[PDB]
Amino acid sequence: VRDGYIAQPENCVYHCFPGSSGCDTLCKEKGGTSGHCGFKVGHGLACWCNALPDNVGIIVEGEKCHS
Amino acid sequence: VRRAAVKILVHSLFSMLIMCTILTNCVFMAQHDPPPWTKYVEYTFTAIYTFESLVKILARGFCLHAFTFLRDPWNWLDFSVIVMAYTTEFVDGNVSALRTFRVLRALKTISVISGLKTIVGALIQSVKKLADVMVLTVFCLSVFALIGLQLFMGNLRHKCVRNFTELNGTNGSVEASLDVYLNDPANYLLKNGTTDVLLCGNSSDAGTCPEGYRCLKAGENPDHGYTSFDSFAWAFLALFRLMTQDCWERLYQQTLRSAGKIYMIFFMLVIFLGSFYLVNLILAVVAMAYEEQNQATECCPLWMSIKQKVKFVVMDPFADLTITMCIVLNTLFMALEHYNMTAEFEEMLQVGNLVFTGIFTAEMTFKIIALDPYYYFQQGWNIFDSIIVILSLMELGSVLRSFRLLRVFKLAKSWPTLNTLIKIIGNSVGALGNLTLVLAIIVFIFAVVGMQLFGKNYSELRHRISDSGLLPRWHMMDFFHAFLIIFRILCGEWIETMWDCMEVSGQSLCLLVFLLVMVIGNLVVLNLFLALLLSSFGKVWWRLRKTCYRIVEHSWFETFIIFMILLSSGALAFEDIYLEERKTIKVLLEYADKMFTYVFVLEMLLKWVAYGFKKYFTNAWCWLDFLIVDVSLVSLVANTLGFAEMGPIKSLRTLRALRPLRALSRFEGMRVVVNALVGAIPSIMNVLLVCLIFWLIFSIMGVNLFAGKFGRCINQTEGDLPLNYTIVNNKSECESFNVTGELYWTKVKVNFDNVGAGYLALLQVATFKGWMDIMYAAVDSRGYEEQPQWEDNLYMYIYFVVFIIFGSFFTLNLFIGVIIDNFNQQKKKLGGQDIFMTEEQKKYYNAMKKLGSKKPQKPIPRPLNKYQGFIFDIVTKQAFDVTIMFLICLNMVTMMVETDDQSPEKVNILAKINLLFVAIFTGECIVKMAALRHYYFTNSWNIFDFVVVILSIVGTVLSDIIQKYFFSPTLFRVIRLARIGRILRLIRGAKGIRTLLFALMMSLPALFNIGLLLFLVMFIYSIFGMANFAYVKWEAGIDDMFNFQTFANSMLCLFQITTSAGWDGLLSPILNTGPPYCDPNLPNSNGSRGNCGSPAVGILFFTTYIIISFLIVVNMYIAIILENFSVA
Ligand SMILES: *[C@@H]1O[C@H](CO)[C@@H](O[C@@H]2O[C@H](CO)[C@@H](O[C@@H]3O[C@H](CO)[C@@H](O)[C@H](O)[C@@H]3O)[C@H](O)[C@H]2NC(C)=O)[C@H](O)[C@H]1NC(C)=O
Ligand SMILES: *[C@@H]1O[C@H](CO)[C@@H](O[C@@H]2O[C@H](CO)[C@@H](O)[C@H](O)[C@H]2NC(C)=O)[C@H](O)[C@H]1NC(C)=O
Ligand SMILES: *[C@@H]1O[C@H](CO)[C@@H](O[C@@H]2O[C@H](CO)[C@@H](O)[C@H](O)[C@H]2NC(C)=O)[C@H](O)[C@H]1NC(C)=O
Repeated sequence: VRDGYIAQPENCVYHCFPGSSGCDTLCKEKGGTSGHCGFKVGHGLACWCNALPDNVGIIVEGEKCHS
Repeated sequence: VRRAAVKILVHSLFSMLIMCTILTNCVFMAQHDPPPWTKYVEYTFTAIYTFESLVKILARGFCLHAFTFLRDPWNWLDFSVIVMAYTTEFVDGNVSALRTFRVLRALKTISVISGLKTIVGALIQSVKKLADVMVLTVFCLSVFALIGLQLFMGNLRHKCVRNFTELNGTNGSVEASLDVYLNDPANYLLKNGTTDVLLCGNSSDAGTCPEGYRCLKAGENPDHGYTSFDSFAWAFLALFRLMTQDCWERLYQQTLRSAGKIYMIFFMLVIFLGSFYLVNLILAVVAMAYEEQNQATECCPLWMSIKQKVKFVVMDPFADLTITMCIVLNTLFMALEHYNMTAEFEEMLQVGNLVFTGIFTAEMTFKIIALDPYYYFQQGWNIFDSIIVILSLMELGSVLRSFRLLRVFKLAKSWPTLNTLIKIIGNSVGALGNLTLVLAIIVFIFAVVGMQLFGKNYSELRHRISDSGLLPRWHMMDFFHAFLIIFRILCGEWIETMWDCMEVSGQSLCLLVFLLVMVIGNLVVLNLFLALLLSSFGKVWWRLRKTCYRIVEHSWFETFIIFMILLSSGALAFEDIYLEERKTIKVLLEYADKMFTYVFVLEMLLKWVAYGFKKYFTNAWCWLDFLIVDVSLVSLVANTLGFAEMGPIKSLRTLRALRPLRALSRFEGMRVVVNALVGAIPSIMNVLLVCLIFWLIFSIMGVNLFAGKFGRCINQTEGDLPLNYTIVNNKSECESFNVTGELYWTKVKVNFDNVGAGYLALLQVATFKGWMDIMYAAVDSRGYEEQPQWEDNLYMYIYFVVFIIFGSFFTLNLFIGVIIDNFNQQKKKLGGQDIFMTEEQKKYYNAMKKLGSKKPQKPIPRPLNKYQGFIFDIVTKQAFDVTIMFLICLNMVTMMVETDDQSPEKVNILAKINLLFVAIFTGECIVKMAALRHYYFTNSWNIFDFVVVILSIVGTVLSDIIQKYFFSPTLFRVIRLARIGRILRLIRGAKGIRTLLFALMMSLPALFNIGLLLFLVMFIYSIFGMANFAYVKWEAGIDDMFNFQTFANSMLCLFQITTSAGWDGLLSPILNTGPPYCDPNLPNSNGSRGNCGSPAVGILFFTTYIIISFLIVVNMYIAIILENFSVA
């Protein structure tokens, strides 16, 4: 598994909410078990989860945010 | 010896001795590569200067007295030069920069001449006046540099590079990684017909590389490396360029070719605000400063009988009218000169020449023997007339005949405006004679400074400054060429030679000297300009009539016709070369056009029956609308009843582009602005005539000097001038080698071969947009039909120098003088106070002035709380906002210290500081909201801080997302910089800047109306060109993106031209009619065949647009400066 904030397709960030319950379900949908808030500098607020396999992605930096 | 020193100091002979000393030392400094023969002349010069310094010291004759006579600011210069001479004499070590310091002596001329030192002293004060406005303009230039940085950071690095990165190069080093993609500029694409890398862009607007070439950022550097928008230094350079308009069309075209056409909005904000308004307020503060400065202060019977006989001859001269008409006829006669005159016509011209010489000799003799020889010794007018007589006589037994034209000037007696131009040319060396002398001394100093500092480098590094291995057309090795470089810089063309000098010498020194000459030279040129300016001063009939009157007076009808003319204008705008591509809209717009004709002729008949032919035709705009509807009705009736497609069918319908002209009749702004324009045509016309005659002089001179000497015979294999000395010597020689048709003897597009083509070349020279190839082919010219030698006739540059001076610096001076005169006259005749404002615009002017009252409300109420009272008392001190502004300036500097591909850790740290700064600003915002209670509603700068705080908090999140399909999303942080205006208001020292910016706010609506009329003019002319100049061959200024093939492209070209920029480059592909450039029949998407332009309509279009846009923008400047004078 890879540990980090969860991106938005393709190379972006997802978005957090004022609570650990916002994105827990999001980790369940892409293959995440844990869930709480997160912060990606330069791209903004996301939600951090763990136990994320390599089939899903994380916050990858460098190219752009493109969806 | 003390008294001797004093009595020789106050003596006036040794002062002129020193003068001649400095002047001969000047003639020696201006000499390059001097012989060792001179190595002792410098010793003599040091001897004389040291003698003078001695005389001074002895003349005071003490220790503190010698300290008093070296206390003088100027005498430090003499001390420094003598000690530097003693340095380079006694000891070596040798850096070659001390030999340059010899130019410092040329400044001693300012100390020895009486008013010279006073002039320079009074000039330095102008810099002390310009301090705050210079802070203002560097602030705006830095802001806009940040904007253009975040916008096009590393965008000019885009290159049309061949596609690469094929397969498994272990890892990616496969090209047949960055090593090749950078060292492969031969694998870049150069703009066709030039030597310039072809930019491109991701966006779906910018340039489009052809097949086999892809868009990337793997560009070594910009053109020479000095235009990139990254690295905020370079961006500040580029925007100083855009503010001085120097070659700004080049950066404009490059950027729009790389990023995308949408950014013409950025460039037009810069041009219309940065260039236009900031340059105008620089000029206005200089003008206000100089205004304050000017405010700071044989037998007796036979003898008597023949005397009475010549007196009886004298009583009836009746010659002034006849002699004047003979003068006019002589000018008209010499004007009939051209390139290919037949031998009998040359004989007739020379016969008339001799005839007029005889006539004026007869007049001179009759005058000297008839009235008085001593009077013709006295009266300077007749003196100069007799001088012209002697000169003509010397001519009759090249420039020999070129003195005849001086006879034109006696028309000044009956022509008050030509006499005003004479007044100006005289005051140039009169009351402003010492100012012109300051200018000449400065140009000399700078020419020799540049030649010393740069001649060795220019001569040794020629290989990297010129393609065909020779000298460059502009350098500083000689002194003539250095004078030419300084002249160019004085005219406004410095970036294109500063690039050369920096590619030869080095960034630091070259930048320093070229910026210095730019600033100082343009300052003294502006001072001379402004000084000259300020010195020159049954029943159903009436039933239906009532119904129709109600209709025409019904507001809904008027708004309907407004909507209709706007829709028609759009219909015009839909007339690109892609109508065959879309068949539906063809017929849709056909029906639309018929509907427009019908509704407008119906409005015509309605206005007819409502107001009657008399009260209708008594007005002007209705006459205009009548003309347009008449054109449309002729078009319609010719389209219906055949008899068309042979005469003025389309050749006549293109006047449809006059349709938008109905707008001005109705929009309250366009109407008043045009009323201000036409109301000055009787004053632009006489001055246009004065300029026409004064340029007729120079055009006849150019026919004398150059006619026929411009043809250049280039082979089709190359593309530029064949061999200087050999290969094809004469036109009669190049034809002898045309055994293969590769070679053509073609004139240069714009030449001196008539008085008309002479007028064209004079306009191109006087606008400084095109005068490069004029001067090049003119100086290269040696023989009447022989190939032009690469730099022969070099001193014919003096023709264009003297022209540029008189025909531009003085004709434009006359232009602006009479315009100020006519407008100051209009100001009193006008029922209102100031022109260019409608009633509603006037109302908004008054309301904004009532807003701009510096009386605030009550300071603050008390929170009555101990803790809140403490926070309020600590928050409401001046030092707190000083800390806040220090934070925002530190944020500015944080936003100056980033570039492209800077460093990943650097991006991380910069983002961290961004978040840290928005945190500090949220903190100050919440603390000010908790000051007492009323930050949310008290002051406007506070609510500005509030809204920018909100938007910044919103920022980062969507800033992640909107980098693409949008500009840089960090750009919105630049708005925070606008808060410095608060402390700009709350400081006490710099206060004129406040009134300056408020005057800009005051002049915004006038500029809005004038720019609206200018937009309408661009609209009309863009439709005119889209009809006319579409399909024109793509050449110097008309690219594959800047074009007339659509309305976007036409608006782009029209905008770039609006500032006179590059209009020579747009004209030059219009004019070329015929091979090899042009071709015969061509299959165009439209029936009109021929990829050429009509020279007649082309010159008409471009010249008339240049002049109209010139007048419009000068009235823009007028509104700006009249507001600046009202606030004065
Ligand atoms: C125009 O748009 C295209 C499509 O997005 C851009 O294509 C991609 O551009 C990047 C550079 O900006 C190319 O290089 C890549 O760089 C990364 C980081 O070094 C590296 O990991 C990659 O392996 C690759 O080298 C990328 O190859 C390219 N995409 C493709 C499919 O070729 C293009 O850059 C845009 N052009 C401009 C001037 O903006
Ligand atoms: C134009 O240039 C030609 C080329 O020099 C000259 O005509 C003669 O050319 C031959 C070719 O070598 C020379 O030997 C002659 O000396 C040239 N004539 C003279 C008088 O020198 C001449 O300068 C020009 N000819 C014409 C017809 O304009
Ligand atoms: C050299 O010969 C070529 C062709 O033999 C000339 O080109 C012609 O130039 C005229 C000038 O208007 C055109 O009308 C013709 O169409 C051109 N013919 C072509 C392109 O095949 C060329 O002008 C000649 N050069 C000289 C100096 O006489």
